[PDB]
Amino acid sequence: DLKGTKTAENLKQGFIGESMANRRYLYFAKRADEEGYPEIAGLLRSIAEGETAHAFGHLDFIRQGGLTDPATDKPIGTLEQMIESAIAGETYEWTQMYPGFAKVAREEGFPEVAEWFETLARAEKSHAEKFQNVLKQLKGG
Amino acid sequence: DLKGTKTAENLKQGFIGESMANRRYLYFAKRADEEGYPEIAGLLRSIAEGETAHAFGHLDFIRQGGLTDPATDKPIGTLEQMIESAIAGETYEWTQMYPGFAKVAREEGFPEVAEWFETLARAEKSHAEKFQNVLKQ
Ligand SMILES: [Fe+3]
Ligand SMILES: [Fe+3]
Ligand SMILES: [Zn+2]
Ligand SMILES: [Zn+2]
Repeated sequence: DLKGTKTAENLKQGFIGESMANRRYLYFAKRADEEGYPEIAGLLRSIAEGETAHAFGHLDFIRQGGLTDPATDKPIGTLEQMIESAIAGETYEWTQMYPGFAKVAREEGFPEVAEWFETLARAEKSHAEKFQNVLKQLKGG
Repeated sequence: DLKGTKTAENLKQGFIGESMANRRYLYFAKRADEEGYPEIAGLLRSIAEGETAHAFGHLDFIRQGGLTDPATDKPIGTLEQMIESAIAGETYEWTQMYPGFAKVAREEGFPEVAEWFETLARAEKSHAEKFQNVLKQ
């Protein structure tokens, strides 16, 4: 059983890092695209595919071990549970996280960032609603 | 400049969350694919694109606000700096992180997971080497 072990925690941290790596490399690739470095952009994109394989591998061990979603601490064994995890995360983001981030940004004098956080808050609310509709489809039959 | 502000930290946390969301939704989509729910799989994939836009937006503000890479705490203003950040992260992973994870996995009685971490350790080393070769240019 992996529950409660350090390995369980390391699988979680491993997933976080790999997720960030893929986003970072694809972001970097756009800069290489812009400047005319197709070889470098291509490498970034290919290595990014590697980080995807790594992240999914971590999730397989987590799922197969009965561990929870690194992002929501919710089970992800079944498709229904996966959707429920998506809903939980999106709900936290639009009801508390992004609104809180936006408030702090305004308070610190960064209205541009605040507006970005507010845009995202509304976006995650829409995502949550979309996922809830999917859950009703699955559980409804 | 955003240095030293709470907003700086929030941008970092937002980036991490959005990064995880994209990986999670694409992973979930594979299950929907397998079970025969193309519309649900498609929606997950489309929402995942939304999370990509969010993550990149966070990085834009981080880069423009004079902040560092959420994963390595290194500057990412120029392409050169971006590659250097990739190298730093990969180096941390193959020299310390994954080997350490593997040792602990073996000690706790998880040889299969340990082998996985060892596979990744070798992979990250290879990644670091490829990036370093690109650093000249
Ligand atoms: Fe990796
Ligand atoms: Fe998002
Ligand atoms: Zn979302
Ligand atoms: Zn790598």
